[PDB]
Amino acid sequence: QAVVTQESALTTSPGETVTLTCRSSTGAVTTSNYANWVQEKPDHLFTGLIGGTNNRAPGVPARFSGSLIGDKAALTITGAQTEDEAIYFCALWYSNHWVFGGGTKLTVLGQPKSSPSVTLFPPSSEELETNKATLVCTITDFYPGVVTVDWKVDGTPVTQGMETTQPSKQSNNKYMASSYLTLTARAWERHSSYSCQVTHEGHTVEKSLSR
Amino acid sequence: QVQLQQPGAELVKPGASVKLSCKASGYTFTSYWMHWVKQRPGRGLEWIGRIDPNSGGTKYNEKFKSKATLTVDKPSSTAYMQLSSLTSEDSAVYYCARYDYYGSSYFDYWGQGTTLTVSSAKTTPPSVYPLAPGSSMVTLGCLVKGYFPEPVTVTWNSGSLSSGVHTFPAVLQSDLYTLSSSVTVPSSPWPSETVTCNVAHPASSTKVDKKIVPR
Ligand SMILES: O=C(O)Cc1ccc(O)c([N+](=O)[O-])c1
Repeated sequence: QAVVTQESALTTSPGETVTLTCRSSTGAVTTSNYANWVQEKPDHLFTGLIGGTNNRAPGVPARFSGSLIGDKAALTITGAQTEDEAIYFCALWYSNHWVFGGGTKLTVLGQPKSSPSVTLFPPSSEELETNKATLVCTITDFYPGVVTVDWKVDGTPVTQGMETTQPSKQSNNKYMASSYLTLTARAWERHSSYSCQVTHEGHTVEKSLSR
Repeated sequence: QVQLQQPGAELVKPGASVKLSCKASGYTFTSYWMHWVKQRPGRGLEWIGRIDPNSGGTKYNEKFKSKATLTVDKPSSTAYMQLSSLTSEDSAVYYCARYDYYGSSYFDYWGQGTTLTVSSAKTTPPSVYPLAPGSSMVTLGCLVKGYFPEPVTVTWNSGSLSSGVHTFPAVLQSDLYTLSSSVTVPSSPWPSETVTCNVAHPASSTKVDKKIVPR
């Protein structure tokens, strides 16, 4: 019954000093919340880093340290390394429940940023025959691996029927993701233009389909 | 050497229950508490509850009180968690994590998590649909929609087109999965020379090949 907030994503470069924060919705984070820091690396790999606000888990590099900065818990990576690129969650204790934040995707640039390559394919012909039409929006080669996909059917944000894959690491260390917009053989015919909009590290690419 | 072992995947029908396991090795089972966590791919971690393998005492998340049951078997060093009345919605990955309660207060070691899939669906083969453009290089793709279980294998021109091929992860939609694959080919090769995506779905001994015809 408390809500833990963390920054969504942050980007740094090897050698830098970065600070992730953890806010509680009910007040200051104190040493009674026993703030915990956990790291999720690709392949569903969890490691605990900090426990009790500031105790560094054993075998955790000394570049990781925990503390309280004002009313929040904070994790500072002093001299970030490329291996530090992962998702960091914080957890706070509330007398008898643990509440985990939403995670902070940390990117530690081990290569230049890269703009996505967006592709939109309309419903195939043999599909409308199922009286179903799926619009596919393909997004690859982007880095940092965090994008925002927005569909636009006839000019109005589409806030339903859209499913987006979580970015997966390609072999080049860039990411790919795919968004599907599922309609009815019907809905398809009723509308005019479809748009897949991808926002990536401040720039937007819009792939438009003109039925 | 501390380790927490969990099975990789479980498949149960909606309405049943599952007993997930977490077998500890490498430390004194009883000196640490054991916790269970739920992860919905891409929505965050949710604490379920914790158990003291010493006394068998638990603390639950009020939200899971009637869904989860923690138990421990001291002799075999395994913590277990039962989940009842499962529904499609319980599908997620469930991790077990050790908590140094008596020490420094961290969830130090974690299990690799167990992926539970609750589906009423039978072995079903994908329906492959060609993904041709509509307007230097050109991208093609193919949709492998509504199949079950996982996985499907996608190849382009039986393997010749092995470079610049992207096969996306699948999304479980109404008990059936969906996947996509695209290949980038010189704009010269296409549509001159044909491109076929070869989808293979083992569970259902299926082999589908679809030529991507311009249109
Ligand atoms: O480590 C601490 O002091 C915090 C704490 C206190 C009581 C608990 O029951 C607990 N837990 O995880 O179940 C954790």
